[PDB]
Amino acid sequence: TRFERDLLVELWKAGFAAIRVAGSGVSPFPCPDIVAGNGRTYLAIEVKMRKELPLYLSADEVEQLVTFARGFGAEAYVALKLPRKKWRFFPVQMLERTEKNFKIDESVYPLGLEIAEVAGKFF
Amino acid sequence: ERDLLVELWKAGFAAIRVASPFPCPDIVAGNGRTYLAIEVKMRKELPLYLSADEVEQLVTFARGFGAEAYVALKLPRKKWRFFPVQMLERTEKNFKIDESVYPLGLEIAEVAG
Ligand SMILES: [Cl-]
Ligand SMILES: [Cl-]
Repeated sequence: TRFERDLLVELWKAGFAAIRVAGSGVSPFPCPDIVAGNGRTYLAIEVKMRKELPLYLSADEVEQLVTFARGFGAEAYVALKLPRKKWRFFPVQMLERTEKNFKIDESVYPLGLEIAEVAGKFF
Repeated sequence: ERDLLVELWKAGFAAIRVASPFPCPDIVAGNGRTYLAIEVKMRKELPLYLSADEVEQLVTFARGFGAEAYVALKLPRKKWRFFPVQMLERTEKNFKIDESVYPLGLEIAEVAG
């Protein structure tokens, strides 16, 4: 949750108004960790910090994120922070489907976007 | 405010409560077409007073996010009512929803469509 706050700062710096979601996992409704918007692009973000790859994500967590994004009208992203690395943003298409769940390993991580690119995608 | 979340989802909005250095509303909602940034108030009776800072912060967030800024007000025995900021009565240094403003309030159905 310390890390969710750091990402908020980076999002605001990149031109997004962003909020952390109160009780993401503690609620009945699909929930991301952060929701952000800049008037054109809207983001539903699951926020993860790991000491090393790979990041594993359950099918359920990704399904929930995608369902929320569809209902809200936002793009679904996983934001992953590793030590000594800037935040990297993975559209859900970029997640590897494997063993009935999802993963970001060494073959996927380098393709993750920096926050500036997420904004520019619209154009 | 959790009752409000349920009302928003029932009306077809995906809505979250907001958990600070930056401007932020109480609830943000969207249905793909309309996005809402909502300050949530529950009161026993009118008027409701809102500070200029609170309304300014709500409008700034709404402008930055790409949402419509609303105050949602719940009174006992009444359905939730939604007020765009331009509905608010401007007093000397504050904003207000009194008996004359309250009738203008939208119900959730109208906000969506
Ligand atoms: Cl984490
Ligand atoms: Cl990097």
